[PDB]
Formats: sequence, C-alpha cells, structure tokens
Amino acid sequence: TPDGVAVWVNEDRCKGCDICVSVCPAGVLGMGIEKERVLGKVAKVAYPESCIGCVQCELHCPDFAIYVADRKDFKFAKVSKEAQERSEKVKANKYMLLEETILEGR
Amino acid sequence: TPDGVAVWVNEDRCKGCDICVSVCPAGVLGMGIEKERVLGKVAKVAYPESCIGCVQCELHCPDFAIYVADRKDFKFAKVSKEAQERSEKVKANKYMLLEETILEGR
Amino acid sequence: MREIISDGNELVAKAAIEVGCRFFGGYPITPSSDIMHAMSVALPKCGGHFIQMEDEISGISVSLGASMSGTKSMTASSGPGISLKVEQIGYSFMAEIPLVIADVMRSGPSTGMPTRVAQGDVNFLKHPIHGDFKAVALAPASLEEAYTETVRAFNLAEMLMTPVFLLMDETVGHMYGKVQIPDLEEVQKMTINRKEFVGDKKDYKPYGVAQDEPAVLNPFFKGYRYHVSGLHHGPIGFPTEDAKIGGDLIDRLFHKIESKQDIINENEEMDLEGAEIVIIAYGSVSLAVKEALKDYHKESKQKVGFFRPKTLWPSPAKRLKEIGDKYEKILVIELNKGQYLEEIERAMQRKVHFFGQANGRTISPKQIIAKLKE
Amino acid sequence: MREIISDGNELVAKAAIEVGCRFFGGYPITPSSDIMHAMSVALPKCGGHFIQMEDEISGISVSLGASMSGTKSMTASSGPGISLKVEQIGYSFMAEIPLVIADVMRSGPSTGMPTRVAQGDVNFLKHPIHGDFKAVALAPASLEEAYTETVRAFNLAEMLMTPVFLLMDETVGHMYGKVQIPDLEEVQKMTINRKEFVGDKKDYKPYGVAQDEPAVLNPFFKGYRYHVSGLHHGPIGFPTEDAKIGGDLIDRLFHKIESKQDIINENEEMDLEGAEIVIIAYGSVSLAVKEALKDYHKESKQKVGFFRPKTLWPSPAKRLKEIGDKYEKILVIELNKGQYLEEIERAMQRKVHFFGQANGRTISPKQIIAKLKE
Amino acid sequence: MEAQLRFTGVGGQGVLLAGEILAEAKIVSGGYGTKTSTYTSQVRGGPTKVDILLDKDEIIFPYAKEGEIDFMLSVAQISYNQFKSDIKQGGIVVIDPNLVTPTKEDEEKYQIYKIPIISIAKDEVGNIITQSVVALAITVELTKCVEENIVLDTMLKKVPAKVADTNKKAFEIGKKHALEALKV
Amino acid sequence: MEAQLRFTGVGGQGVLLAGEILAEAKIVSGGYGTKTSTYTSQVRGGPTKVDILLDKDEIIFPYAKEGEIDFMLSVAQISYNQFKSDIKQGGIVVIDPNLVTPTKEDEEKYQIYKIPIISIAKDEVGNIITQSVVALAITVELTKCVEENIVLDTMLKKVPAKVADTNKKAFEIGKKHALEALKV
Amino acid sequence: MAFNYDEYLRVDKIPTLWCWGCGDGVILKSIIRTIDALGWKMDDVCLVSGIGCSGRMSSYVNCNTVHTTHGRAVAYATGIKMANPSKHVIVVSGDGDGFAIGGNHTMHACRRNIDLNFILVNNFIYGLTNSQTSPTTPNGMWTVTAQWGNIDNQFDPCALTTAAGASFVARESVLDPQKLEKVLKEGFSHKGFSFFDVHSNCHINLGRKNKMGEASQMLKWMESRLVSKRQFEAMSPEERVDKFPTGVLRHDTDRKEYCEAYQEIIEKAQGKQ
Amino acid sequence: MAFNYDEYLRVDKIPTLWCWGCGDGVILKSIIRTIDALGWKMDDVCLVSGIGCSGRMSSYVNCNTVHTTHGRAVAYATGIKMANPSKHVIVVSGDGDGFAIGGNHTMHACRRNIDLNFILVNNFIYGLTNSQTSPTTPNGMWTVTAQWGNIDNQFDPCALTTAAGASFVARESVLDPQKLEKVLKEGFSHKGFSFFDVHSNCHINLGRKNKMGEASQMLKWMESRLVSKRQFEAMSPEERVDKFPTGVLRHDTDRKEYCEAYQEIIEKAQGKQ
Ligand SMILES: Cc1ncc(C[n+]2csc(CCOP(=O)(O)OP(=O)(O)O)c2C)c(N)n1
Ligand SMILES: Cc1ncc(C[n+]2csc(CCOP(=O)(O)OP(=O)(O)O)c2C)c(N)n1
Ligand code: SF4
Ligand code: SF4
Ligand code: SF4
Ligand code: SF4
Ligand code: SF4
Ligand code: SF4
Ligand SMILES: [Mg+2]
Repeated sequence: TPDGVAVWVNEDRCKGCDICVSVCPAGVLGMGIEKERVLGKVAKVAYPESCIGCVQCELHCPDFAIYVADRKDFKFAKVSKEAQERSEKVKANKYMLLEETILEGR
Repeated sequence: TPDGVAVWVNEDRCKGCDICVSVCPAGVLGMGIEKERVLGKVAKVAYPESCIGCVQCELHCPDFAIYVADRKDFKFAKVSKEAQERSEKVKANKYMLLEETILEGR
Repeated sequence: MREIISDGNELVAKAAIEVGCRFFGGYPITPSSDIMHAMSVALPKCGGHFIQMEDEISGISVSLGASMSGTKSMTASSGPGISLKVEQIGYSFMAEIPLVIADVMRSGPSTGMPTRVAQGDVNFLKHPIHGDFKAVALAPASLEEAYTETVRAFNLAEMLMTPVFLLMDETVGHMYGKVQIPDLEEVQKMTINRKEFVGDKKDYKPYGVAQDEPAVLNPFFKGYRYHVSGLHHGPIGFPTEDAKIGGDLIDRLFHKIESKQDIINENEEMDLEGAEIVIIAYGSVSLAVKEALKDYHKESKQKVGFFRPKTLWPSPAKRLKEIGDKYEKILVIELNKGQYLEEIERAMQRKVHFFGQANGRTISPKQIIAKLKE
Repeated sequence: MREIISDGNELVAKAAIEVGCRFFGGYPITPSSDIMHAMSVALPKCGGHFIQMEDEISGISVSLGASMSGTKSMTASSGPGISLKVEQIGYSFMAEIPLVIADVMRSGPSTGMPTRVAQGDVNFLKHPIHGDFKAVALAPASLEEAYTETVRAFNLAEMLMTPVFLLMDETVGHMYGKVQIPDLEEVQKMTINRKEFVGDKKDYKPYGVAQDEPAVLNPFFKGYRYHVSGLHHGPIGFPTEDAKIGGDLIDRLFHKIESKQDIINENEEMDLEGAEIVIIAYGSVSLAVKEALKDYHKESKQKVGFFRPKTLWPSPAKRLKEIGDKYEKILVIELNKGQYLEEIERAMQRKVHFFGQANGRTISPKQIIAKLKE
Repeated sequence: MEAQLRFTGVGGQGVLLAGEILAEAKIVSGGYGTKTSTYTSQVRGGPTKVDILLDKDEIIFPYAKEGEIDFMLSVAQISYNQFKSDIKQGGIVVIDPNLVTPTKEDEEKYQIYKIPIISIAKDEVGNIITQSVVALAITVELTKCVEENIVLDTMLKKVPAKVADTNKKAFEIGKKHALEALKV
Repeated sequence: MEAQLRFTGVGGQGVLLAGEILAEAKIVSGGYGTKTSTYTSQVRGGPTKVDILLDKDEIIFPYAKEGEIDFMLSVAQISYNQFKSDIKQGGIVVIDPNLVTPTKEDEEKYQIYKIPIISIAKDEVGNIITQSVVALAITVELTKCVEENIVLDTMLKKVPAKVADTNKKAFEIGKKHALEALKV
Repeated sequence: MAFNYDEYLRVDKIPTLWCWGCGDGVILKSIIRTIDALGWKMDDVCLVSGIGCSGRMSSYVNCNTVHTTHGRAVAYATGIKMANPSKHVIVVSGDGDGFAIGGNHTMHACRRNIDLNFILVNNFIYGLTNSQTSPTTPNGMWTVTAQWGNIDNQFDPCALTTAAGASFVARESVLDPQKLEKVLKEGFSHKGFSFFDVHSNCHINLGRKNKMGEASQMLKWMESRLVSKRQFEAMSPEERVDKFPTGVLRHDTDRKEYCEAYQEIIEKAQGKQ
Repeated sequence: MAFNYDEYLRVDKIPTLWCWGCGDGVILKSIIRTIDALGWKMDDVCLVSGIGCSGRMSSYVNCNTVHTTHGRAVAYATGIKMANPSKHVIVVSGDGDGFAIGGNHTMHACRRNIDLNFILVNNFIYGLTNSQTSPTTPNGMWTVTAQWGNIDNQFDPCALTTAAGASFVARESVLDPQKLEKVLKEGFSHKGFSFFDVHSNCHINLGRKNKMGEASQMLKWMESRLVSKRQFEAMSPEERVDKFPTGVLRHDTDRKEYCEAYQEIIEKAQGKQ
C-alpha cells in the first residue's frame, strides 16, 4: 500500500478484461493502448482523487492486479454528479479512456 | 369356460398366496388343506351359485390360477347380506373355509 | 481412384459414412473429439442419427441398442473413456452384437499428459473384459490406411458379429496431407452386410449355428421374435446353466474367430530377403522406421529388413516363429515399456532386443540409426 | 493358535478387521456380498465406518478418499463390479494410495452364470487399466489361507503404497469348515503401517524419494499440506509434463515393485525332487491336485511334482525358467481357456501341456488322474 | 473317509439347515466336516441341495464325488429328480410320501424309507419351523456318525432360547419315528 | 528437402492459422507438405507452435528434426524462449519489436529480421484478424518456395468472400512491407 | 386382456417363477390388458428390461425381448427407439435399477424427453440379492446392510422425475389393478417420456423381518400408506407424513418430443441445405 | 480475506491461468474471504475438486488440496469427511462435472445429507473441451456438436437438489461478490449438505459463436436473466420464463446429519450393547 495513493494496479498481471472499468461509479480508470504486451490494452488509473470506498473493483478483478487503500489510513472523497457523468461518458466509449483525459497524463 | 360354472380354479397353477380369497365380497372362496403340495393349502370355490360379477379376484391372482365366467354367456347372482356376513366370518378365519362349510364339502 | 487433401480423423469419418454407418453415439473427450465433430455433421447428410449422451457407458449402450435391431453403428473414445466401456464390450461379445470402437491413444495412465502420444492401450485391449475374450484389433499406420483399415474393420465386424477395435493414434489422427483412396463403386461393392434368415418358417434358431460360424440375428419388428441377453443362452436365447451348452457357447465364440485367421490379419514385409537385422514394429512408429531404412541404406555393410503387422490381435504367431527362426538379429521398437514385446517373445520362443520410450515424445529416427549401431 | 469354524468370506472379513481396517464401501453383488454383510456388523464394533454407495465407482472412490487421509480401508466386489472400478484403480496406482480390493471370481464373461465358479479374471487383472501398469495380485487357495493371505495383502499394500488385489474364489468363499489361524499377538506384532515424516518444516517432498522406494504420505489435517493428483507430478505433487520427470516417474513406479521381488511373491513346491512331471497350477484348483497326488501313489513308477505360485503377479519367472529347464514334462491345469498359460509359456521359452475347462464346474480330480495317464 | 450326506429340498423349506449342525457336531467330537451348498437364482420354490463330507482326517477336496454319495434326504420331487443319480448302489434314501414318489428302479436299487417329515413337524410337534430339528433327528438315528449328546448340545447352543425346550422335544419325536421305520 | 518452417505464438492470436495455407498451396502446386501443431492444455495465453515440412517427394515423418528448421517466425517471447534451439546456424528468423526482445547471441547466430506484423495488421488495414494473411504475405518472399498466384488462389478458396476483398488488400500491404525489410 | 392371457404370453415359460405371491404377476396382467386394449400388435412391441427381480418380466411376454445389464436398460431402449422411431417400446425396471445405479440415465432420459414407457416396480429393497437397502426404503426398517435400522433418507421418484422434466408422471399400485390398467392405458397413448411408479410388495425379503411376512399384511400396510390424490391434497402439512398420492400426477400436454425435433434438424440441416 | 490475498495462497502459482478474464478468480476470492470471516484455521480445511476447467482452483490455495477424476469429486469428499468427521471439507466442480456425468453422486449425497459444501461453477457449456453441449445450455444456441441449435432441455440444479432432499439450497453469481460472500458465510456454518449454484461466464467458447464475444455482453446478459427471489415470486407464470431466483432458497432447520446418526448407530450397536 503506497502512501498518498488510493487505488493502484499491477501492470505485470492485468490483462484487459474490461471488467474493473465497467463497475466504477466515478469512472476513474481507463484502458490505454500498450503495444509492449500481448493483449495491447492495460488499465490505467486516471482520477485517483475521486476514489470512493466502493471496493467493487477489487471485488471484480479475477486476476489479482488492482488494489485499493484501506479506510483507516486513507481518506476517500465524496460522491458528486460530475463523477457519475464522467463514468457514464467513459463507459459509453467502449471502456477506452477518452482523449482529453491525456491532457495531464491522467 | 365350462357350462354353468361361474368361477373355477386351476389347482396346478395355484400356490396359496391368500390374495384371491381376501378380495371376495360374496364369501365364495376358501382355502383347503392339501398335504400333496408344497405350501399345503389350495384355493377352492365353495358357493359358486352366490358368485357376483366382481372379477376383482381374477384381477388379483398373480399366478393365473382362477378364472371367472363371462357376462355375455352367464347370468350372475345378486347381492345379499348373508354373503357379506359369510365373507366377514371367513376373513376372520385366516382366509380359510370355516368348519360349517364341511357340511357337504362345498 | 480419387485424391483428396485431408487429415486422419476426417478420413476415418468419411470411410465410416461410405461403408454405411448410420448411428453414432459417445461422450466427447480430447483428442478423439475430432471424429465426433466430423460425424455430427456427416451423419444428418445421409439421414443418420447422431446422439451425444452424458457419459461413455450410455454412449456405447445406445450404439449397442441401435445395432441390435439391424443398423450399422460405431463409437469412438480415447484413453480413460475406453476404460468406462469395458463393461458393455463384453456384453457385445456375448450377445454377438456387431460394433466398431475407435480408440485414439494418448499418454496413459490416467490423465497424466492429455496432449501427448503413447501406445499403452495394446496389452489393455488384448483382454479388457472379465472372463474369457478373443480380441480383434486393427492398427492404421498411414494417412492412406485410415480409410481402408476403417472399411476392413467394419467388414470384419459385420462378418464375425463381434466388437472390433480401431487403434488409431494421435500422430496419425492429427497429421494433414494428401491422400489417395479407392473409388466409390469398388468401395460400395466390397461392402459386406450381416446375413439374415429370410426363410418361410419363423427363425426358431437365431443361436443354433454351426461350431465355427457366428449367429444370425434378424432385425426387430419383422415377425421373428427372439430373446437376447448376456447370460449363457440356448438355441433361441433363453438363459441356461447347462454345462454342455455353456462350454460349447464359449468354444464356438473362440472358434468363430480363430478359424478365419487367413482372412483376418494382414502384415507388410519389406526388404526381408538377405537382411541381417529386422526392425519389427507397428503403428505410427513405422512412420519413423520407414524413413530410417532410407538413410541407413545409403552407406552400410548390411541390409535391414522390416516386418510391420497391420493387425495386432490375434497375433500372427505362425509367421513370427518362422521370421525369428530364419534370422539372428531382432529388434522391437515401441512407444511404451514393452507391452507387445511379451507376445513377440512368447512367439519364436526367444529373446530379442528392445527399444522403448514412455515420456510422451516421438522416436526421432536418428535414435533408430544410433541404436542400430549397437 | 486359535481355531474356529467358519467359511471363506467370514475369514476374510475377520482378517481385515484384525489387521486394522476401519473403513468399507461397495455395492452388493453375488457372490461377494457376505464380506459386506460381515463388515456392516463388525465395523461398528471398533468404531469404524461402513457405507453402501449407489454403485461400484462410488464404492471404490469413497474407499480411496478414506485411505488417502490415513485410514486403513478395503473394498470387495465380484466380476462385473470390478469392471466398473478399473477407472479409479489406475488413479490409485498413480497417486500411490494404498487399497485392498477383494475379487470373488465367478463365471465370466458378462453376467452368464452368476452362481458358478471360474478363474477367468487373471489376465484381466494382469493389466486392467490403460497406459502402463505394474500389477500385484495374490491368490488364496485354502480356508487357512483366506486369513494369512489377507494379512499379507494389507501389509504389502501398506509397504508399497499400491493397490493390491485378492483373487478369492467362489469355492473357497462358500466352503464351510474348521480352520486354524495365528494368535492375536502374532498378528498384531507383524502388522506393518505406512511411513510418516515426523521432521520439522513440512513434508514438501511426498514424492521426492529414491528410485526404488514408494512415496511418504502424511495424514491430512496435521500440518503438512501437499497436493495430490493423477497427472504426472513433480516432487511436491503439482502436475508436470517435462520429458525427464515424466519418464522417470513411471520408471520409479516400476522399480519400486520389481525390486522387492525377493519378498513379494512366494510359492509352494512339493515333491519337486526326482519328479518326472509337474502339475503346476494355482488357486482353488490346487485343492483338487493335492487330493489327486494322494491317490496316484498306488502304482506309479513315475513321480509327480507340484509347484503352486502364491502371488500371481508379478510372476516368478526366475524360478519358472529353471523348473522348465530341469524337467521334461510340464502339465498346466486351469479353469479357463488358458490365459495364465501364456505367461508360463513366455517363461521357460517352451511349449507345455494344458488342461482347461470353462463350463462353470470344478475339476473333479479323477479327471486329473485320467489326464496324467496320457 | 467316513460319511457323505446330501439333503435336498425346495428353496424356502428349511430342511437343509439340519446339515451344518451335524458338521459342527462332528467337528466338536474330534473329526473334520465340510459343507457345500448348491442353490439357484430363484428366491423361493427352486431346488436346493447341501452335501456334507465327514472324515476322521483332513479334508482337502470340498466337493463330493459323484457315484459314491452315501445318505440322501429329500422332501421335494423337483430336486429329487435331479440329485438322485449320484447315489451309490444300495444307499440310504429318506423321503416323505406326501411330496415325493420314487420309481420302481429306485426302490429296487436303494433302501428307500418313507417318513412324513413335514407332517410330523406341523401336526406332531406344533411348529413347522422346527422341521429341520426333526430331520436331523432321523439322520443321527440312521447313520450314527455322531454321538447323540454332542448333537443335542450343539443344536441347543445354536437356537434361540425362547423355544429351546420344545426344540429338544422335537428331537425326541424324530427318534421315535426312526425307530418305527425299522419294520424290516 | 525444401522448407522447414516453425511458426510460434500465443494461443488466441491468430497468426498460426496461416500455417496450413502454405502447405495446401505447395501440395496443389505439385509438391508435398505436412503440418503438425503443438498446443498446450491452456486455452488462451499459452505458447503454441506449428511445424511445416515442404518437399518434392512423399513426406514420411510428420515431425521435424532438431537443428534443421530452416525458417522461424515468432510473435511472442514465451514460445521464442522455448522453441529457438532447433534453428540451423545462420537460419532465417523473423520477430516483431513490440513483443519480442532477442539476445545478442541470437543476433550473432541468426539473420533475424524485425517486422511488427500485429501493428501493421491492426493499424493500417483496420482489422486485426487478418494478421495471419499478413504474416504469410512475408513468408512468400522469405523462403521463396512457391509462386504468389497459387497462394492467392488458395487464399481465395479458403476465406468467406464478405471480407476477402479487403483481405487481399492486406496481403498486398504485407508484400510492400516485405520489400521494405530488405534494407541490404 | 381377458381369460385369454395365452395370446400375449410364452405359455411354455408359464407358470411364473417369482416366489409364490409376489405382486409382479398383477403388473404383468395389467401390462397385457393395457397393450391389448389400445389395439397394439405384438409384432410392433419391444420389451427391454434390466437385470433384477423384476427383469423376469422380459422372459414371458411373446414379443421382441431384451435383457440388458444393471442400470443400462434406458440407454438400450433409447437406442432401439431411435433406430426405429415408429414402434412401441416398454421399459421395466426395479428400484435398485435406474433409480439407484442408473440415476443419471433416468434423469437425462427425463430431461431430453425420449418417447419411452418407463415402468418402475417398487418393492423398497433389493429383492433378488436378499434384502439390501434401496434408495426408497423408509427409515427404521431392518435390512441386511443396516441391522440396527435404516438411517439413509428416502427418494421421491415422482417428484424427482417431475423436477427432471418428465412429461407424464403417475403412480399406482397392485392394490387396485383397474386403476393401474386405466392409468397405463392413458400413459401409453402419450407422446413423451411416461413414468409409472408402481408400488409392489416383497413380503419374503422385506416384510419377513418387519412382522409382515404374509402377503395380506404387507398389502394392507401399503394400503394404509397410500391415499388418493384429492384426499392427500386436502390434508394438513403435518398430516402428510409417509403419505403418497396416487393417480396421474402430471399430464403436461405441450412438449416437443426428441425424435420429433431431430426430424426437423434432419430436414432443415442437410435436406439439400 | 482482504487486500492481503497472498496469506492463503501459494505464491509459486499466481498469476491465474484461465483465459484472461474468466469469472473464476472472483469465486476464489469470495471463498477465501468467507473462510477467513468465520475464523476457520487453514490447517483444518480440505479442498477437493475434479478435472475440468474449474479444477485449477485446487492448485492455488495453500491447504490440503485433492484433484480427483471426472465427476467423482463428491465421492472422494464423502470418503474424506466420514474418515475425519470433525473437519471442514469444500467441494468445487463445474457443470460438466457431477451435475452432468456424476449426477447420481450429487443426488445421493443430497439424499443422505452428508456435511459437504458442494459449489457448482456454472458456465452453461464444456469450457475445456472447446464448447460442447451441456445439460444447462439453453436451447437454440450454437455448440460444436449441435451446429443448428441445441434441442436438449434444461436441468434446474436448485429444483433438482430440492427434490433430492438437500438441507440448504442457495444461488448466487459473480456479478456481485458481496452477496455471494454473505450467502457463503450463512451456508458454511450450517450442519447439512449445502448446495451453492454460482453463475459464471465463458466468453471464449460461448460468446464467440453466439454474438456475445466480449465479457461485458455476457455479463449483462446474465444480469438480465437473473432476478431476486421476491421479485421472481412477484411475477406471472408466463413471465417467469428464463428467470432464476437469487439468494438463499431453502434453509430447512430440523434435519438429522448422516454422521450424527451413524454416531448413534455406533453407540447403540456394539458399545457393550
Ligand atoms: C450380472 C449381475 N450383475 C449384478 C448383480 C447384482 N444384482 C442383480 S439384481 C440385484 C438387486 C437389485 O434389486 P432391484 O432391482 O432394486 O429390485 P428387485 O429385483 O429386488 O425386485 C443385484 C444386487 C447380479 N446378481 N448379477
Ligand atoms: C480425464 C479427462 N476427462 C475429461 C477431459 C475433457 N474435459 C474437460 S472439461 C469436460 C466437460 C466438463 O467440463 P465442465 O465441468 O462441464 O465445464 P468447464 O469449466 O470445463 O468449462 C471434459 C470432457 C479431459 N481432457 N480429460
Ligand atoms: S479487472 Fe483486473 S485484470 Fe481486468 S482490466 Fe481491471 S485490473 Fe486488469
Ligand atoms: S474503489 Fe470505487 S471509486 Fe475507487 S476506482 Fe474502485 S470503483 Fe472507482
Ligand atoms: S367373481 Fe367376485 S364373487 Fe365370484 S369368486 Fe370372484 S370375487 Fe368372489
Ligand atoms: S390368488 Fe390365485 S394363486 Fe393366489 S391362492 Fe388364489 S387362486 Fe391361488
Ligand atoms: S424376492 Fe420379493 S420381489 Fe423377488 S419374487 Fe420374491 S417376493 Fe417378489
Ligand atoms: S474456456 Fe471458458 S470457462 Fe474455461 S477459462 Fe476460458 S472463458 Fe473460462
Ligand atoms: Mg463448465
């Protein structure tokens, strides 16, 4: 559990099953193209600030690759309608992170 | 189908399972001792003139040993309470013919 | 003749269809699922019935039931699945119900390596059932043989009224290439159908045949009413426990197969004149051997022969004894721990050199050349 | 040395209970049902578990599961039931799970004559499973041996960690008489239990043994966690497909059985000095032979010897070869069409006389004397 | 050897049970005895038989030898038809006339006796289940292979106690009838 | 013999599907060809290989020989690290830089080429499934063992037509990239 | 059908062979009468039975008879029917058969709805092998493998088959042969898998050790156990202990037979494509 | 249990190996979390699983793991459990396993009520052997052995287990692991045969040929086909097509354990009589 981060993934295991990004209420993850590996698409966290205590992602990873920091040693943000709008917009793009998200490498 | 015989038993196919006597409303059948056979008892028709078209007995014999006449060629008797009394007092006698029936060997 | 480009399993299915098979049933299992997949599409083309049950016991029982009424049927399995059919095979041996069972070998024992090649089902199929048994087992060893051997197996099963095994191999099944097969007219004309007592009186004697021929069984629902069972039966089929009839039944069951030997087993002998060492082998192993003798013959001070039996059981002991007596150097090559070695050594009353490999890999005919140096 | 009046099945059950078996599971079938009846009443005596399953596959699977965790178990069946267990038996051979399987032989093939006696399950159990398999099988031939042979089978199964068959016979099973058996102290002293790894850390090496010793398996729920399977396994037990390990595992499995040959098989040899003929035989048929040899002393110029093996598999080929080389006339007596005669003929590199009978009856040793006249 | 006996009947009569009691009586007396039973796949009504071999020395072959069997007791015609040819010339045969009728050749060849065992069991004793105790009582009185007291004790310690006494009485009756069969 | 080819990859990719096409084309052209596929019990993500033998006479052994495989094409590291020992010294090896990173010893041993087949198939043509058609599109100029017309006809009579047109385009594209691979 | 039972019987085999009063001859008579009443011709009737105490029924009917191995009768019947999908085939088996060892076969036959006529003779034990414990033996009874009282629970063949997906499920007994014959007549004319659970009696092996050694005592015991469907449906949940409803329990009239759909597969699949 | 999944696992086998995203790791995580929640010590749990596509679960957990043959997992588990009637045993198998070939074993284990923890991983087809037809495969789909539409009907594992006599029947899915873990927690503490029907997804062999090639499409299809128990009970009989209730379905309380009864048999059998 790194200090200062809420949700982080392991790039050496994640395969790109499009399951973890399909359950996030806030839509803070996106499947970016990575041609170094076989499948070619890997999950990258884009908005760690908007992470909610919904452990669902780790509950929906059949690969043991994504982890979320605990409630005791970390503080999670609040629920906002902008988070839901962003989640639905990212979901409606075939689970690929939208281009403008790369405005700061998110 | 002999003449004037409402019901007759084949002595070479009977075994003595007591089922045939136990389902006779008119109290017509009775079991007689026969030391010449393995089970020692054989079914006998005692009062053929009181027979009723209740073919149930032939429906309950498992060894094809008892036969009843046919309605089209034979006229069957009627229902009387004396026959039912005889049937009850026969069932009370371990499905065997009572001693009084030995008045004429019927 | 006709030339096609295909693989072993589709060739086996095609030969089965051409010979006249119209019923198939089994439980799919790797690597023998290809035959089932081909048959499932091939059979509805000609109006046949393909049914898949929950396990192998039902898969062979439905085939036995369909072929009991006068229909051509076959079943296929691989390894462990065959171990689940041995209960019914004996039944088919006792009631004289024809059947053809294809067995695509893999790496035995139990699952182990389910994607390798092995020849461990020889001594197993020599005597798989309890009691007495006379096994008939073929052995395709080439792409061109998966068709003719299948036709011969069907003809033998119909002629002898006994279960017949087809010892296909993973290497032969999965290989791909160009094959040449006989034409339609001759294949159809060579077909042998089971004999039926037409007569005028009723059958009255389905099992009352001579001491050296199989029983005649008319199809069901045709007027002749007889009883079939797995017990020791009499002339009609009713079970009996008499000593004379019980002994005569098994005696006839053995004699009906051991007396037609001249038509049952074929074997290919090459370079047997003047040879010093024989490389007697069977099955897909020959696919390596035939190549090695092509390279060893380029430079050599001796000639090397080859004797490949195309029919494993019953064994051709009469020819094996003469071959062993004639020559001095023998070498048996197999893909197991010497299971067919036992029969070769029992014949010729002699001891021979052995070369085996039971790690799931092939022979790599360079090994044949290395071993021939001794 | 206590003596009791009983029959074969009661003696087998008593020996199994006194050795320390504490689990049973099977399916009822004539004539191997008396063992189940005795066990169902004798197992609650000592706190054991008896359970009758829905078939024979489950009957052997529950026994394998019980004996996998460290409990001495056994199973019993006859004829067709054994034909249903051959799937799991190979698993018990590959995972090295001890088990004792009693088989009361009856008249094969399939159902046939359920109330008769035959010896048709010899070649079947020589190699019952697919793939490679090394068989250990005993053969009781007397009422006094139904106890000691069961004790020896349990000891061998515990020492080698391999399934052991007990080829009991219907004649031996149903004969009723007075027998002598060893005292309880001697039986409890000679009992052999499986090895345990008391050492620290964890087992971690259940299959990491030398090339001539079996595996060391500790009871479940004790701290040592290991994974068991039927696939080709490495030192720990996880499946593997490497050529070296795969080829070494089967070699070790064969060598662990073919190296204890000095203590695995016994045989009884009588009148083998100055004998002109031998009447080599096995099983209940010997009960006739020993009678006939008692009457052929009346005027015979020639002397007849007798060599009866006590463990059918693996065969005593080393002694058989010398017996064949030393003596001129060999006679084989059996209750089938000669399926164990093949092994005797493979040994001795020779052809020998035979006298078989597969009609479901005994030998009536007058026939033995009539055959000895020749 | 000493004795070869054969008890035949119909499956479900219980006469055959009187056999192994004699075997155990001989075993306790200081000898050797063996029993072999031939049955059928039929639960009731089928022919059943038991052969018994009694010897002073070890018994090797369990089965009996055809053409030598000494004593035979039959209470059924179906079995007696099949299991009769094995009797040696001038043997002892016991039958009940109500259920078995022998041919003239059998009467000329054997020493047949007619005792209604089942009728004695049902009408004289009272319980038909004890018929075996009657049949055994005949055998000891005709073959005399085992002493009486050993047989009585072995029979007594092999039956439920609730009927023990009447069982003993049954034995007595059998002996009486056997002594009435020696009119010759 | 003429051609010994080894195509290696990860199960579920599709490159290995272009194996039997070359063998069929060679067989139709008058020669003989044999294909053997080595697959693992793993359905997806497992190393898979295809060995192809092409010659002018009858092929007896369907399996190849170590140290005699003329050509290798790998698009995965797992199978490359395993099945690289059978390549003859100074052989032809093809890989892709996005999925395979070879060692300097293999560079000295071989004449390895670097062509990103998967990227070309997915990005340029638009459909990634056609990658196999691209891969063999290079092999035609790699071993030069068969003319292009026969291969084109075999492709035409082995794919549904609904995409065959664009499939043909992919083939052409591969050819051009092949002509861009021979920088020497 | 009537006094003339010898037309559908092998008179040479008669008399039967069961014990002296086993409730199996009644079922044979009912089968014969039902076969004749529907107008079936004996040349088009095949009777396949498993091995057991009730398998002897396949050695008496004068038709094409098959005696299979233990628990495999349903598979042989399926093969025979699929080979000749225009004739009538009747399966007869016990409780130690396909509801004990062949449970998978019976369940799958119910699932795929093959046009069979399964008839299960229920005697609650393994009669042939001298009174073992059946999957339908009630707890507390004395068997040979449970000498202190059976503890294994009971099956519900009608409920089990209904859950499997059988199209016609009915239960009767040898107590009233007329109702049994009527229900057999109704079930045979159906066009799907028909299951008949017939409660027979085994007084020799089951009732001998349970104080029911006579046929009449066991028959009246089963009479007490059995109630009609309406009365059972009108009882309280606490009143339905060891109570079985008789009559036809399910007669679904909308099911596609397996052969009827495989014919469509043949027609639309490779019928010139 | 939590973010630390490596305490209960073997480090040398991770990562998983199934396809890339098969719904099998979720079941493993749920089992680990539930087994840790109860406070069970791993030195007492035996995990037995058969061959197939879901057997790999036996090769990852760090406990006494058993790999059995096809369809015999329940029998081996029964043997182990009665061998040591004081420890917890969990069985994991697929649809082609003991609900396809070993159906008799599952039905009889339900009948005799032995303390097992049978868990069925349902993916509707044969995942390992390249998409054959399963008894739970809906009709009209594409399989390698039925290229024109499946005709065999559907088994109902929950209904069949209820008919057999199971003491605890519950159904869940991988679409929501929290409720699955809660159901597992409720069912593991029971003292009878517990049946857990879990809906998994196989997009590589089912969805590729049925226009459902992506994991999301298959997951949303399964979500659409699944409704809660109360909601399902609130629908009309016609509307209840292709619907399955979710949650604990039967939790009958007063039943006698098989081992608890054999203990009394042992005590009163020969314990000095
Ligand atoms: C060839 C053969 N296989 C198996 C058996 C075992 N067997 C045959 S019938 C039977 C009892 C089954 O009884 P069930 O079918 O339930 O009804 P029943 O015949 O007692 O009326 C058994 C154990 C046998 N006797 N013969
Ligand atoms: C010994 C053995 N048995 C069976 C198979 C093939 N096989 C694997 S799964 C299966 C059907 C059962 O699979 P199922 O449990 O129904 O679903 P899955 O999770 O595998 O997709 C078969 C026949 C095999 N390769 N080896
Ligand atoms: S669920 Fe896990 S494996 Fe799947 S994409 Fe997300 S992080 Fe990767
Ligand atoms: S924990 Fe919740 S908010 Fe954070 S990434 Fe996962 S689903 Fe989104
Ligand atoms: S027909 Fe009726 S009255 Fe006549 S004997 Fe039969 S049961 Fe009695
Ligand atoms: S029912 Fe038939 S067999 Fe039974 S006693 Fe009456 S007549 Fe005889
Ligand atoms: S044993 Fe039972 S079921 Fe068998 S015939 Fe006798 S009474 Fe009928
Ligand atoms: S084949 Fe199907 S069930 Fe097996 S791992 Fe792949 S997706 Fe999962
Ligand atoms: Mg599955």
